[PDB]
Amino acid sequence: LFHSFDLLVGKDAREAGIKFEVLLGVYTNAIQYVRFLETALAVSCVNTEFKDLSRMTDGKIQFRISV
Amino acid sequence: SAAEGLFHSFDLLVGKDAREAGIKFEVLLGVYTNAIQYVRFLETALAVSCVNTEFKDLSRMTDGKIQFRISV
Amino acid sequence: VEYAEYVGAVKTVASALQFGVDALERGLINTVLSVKLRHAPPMFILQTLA
Amino acid sequence: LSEMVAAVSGESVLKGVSTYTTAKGGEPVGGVFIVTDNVLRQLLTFLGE
Repeated sequence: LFHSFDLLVGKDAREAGIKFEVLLGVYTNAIQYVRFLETALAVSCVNTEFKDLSRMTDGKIQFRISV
Repeated sequence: SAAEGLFHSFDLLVGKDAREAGIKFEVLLGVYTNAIQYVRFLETALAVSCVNTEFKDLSRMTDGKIQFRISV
Repeated sequence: VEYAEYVGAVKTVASALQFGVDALERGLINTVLSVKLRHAPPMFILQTLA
Repeated sequence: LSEMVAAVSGESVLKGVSTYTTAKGGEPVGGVFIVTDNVLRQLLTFLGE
């Protein structure tokens, strides 16, 4: 019965053992497990796995704007 | 609470084949101990002090009688 | 779960049965001893009358 | 000592098999007497055996 209740209570069934007492009902919560690809504001940001931020120590980037 | 001293073995999930939420019903098992010693009337030493008869219909009898005739 | 109810009721009914039987046996030994006590004169009278 | 054993050993829930048997007779051990060394050295002489 899902557990290890044999040596705590003993071997005999007439003196000791387990028995059903109460059927209780509680309500578990459900939480919406959001992810970044599942939500819709991943459209605005193309997201790649850089996998180590420490490589770019320079805080600026060069844009080559050609008109 | 009523879950203050009981183990629980399993739950009852209401038709949710891939969900762990909702209304859960748990079997709150209980421990029990039958602290008793099996004594019989014929197992004590008091049974020497009586002669016991299995009289299956004593509610039907209303009175008893034994006559002792002493020959002095 | 109904099998967990069924043996949980069997273990209650057979227990109350064997707690009605041994209650009757202890009642029997109690009333035997009370019958013996009702027909029990003290020792300081049977010391002389016997 | 026997009055202590009679005063302690009574109704107790959650029982089982005869735990802690000895070697000579094989009987169950009823209880244990924690004591100091002076009373241990004395109570193997007042009892002897």
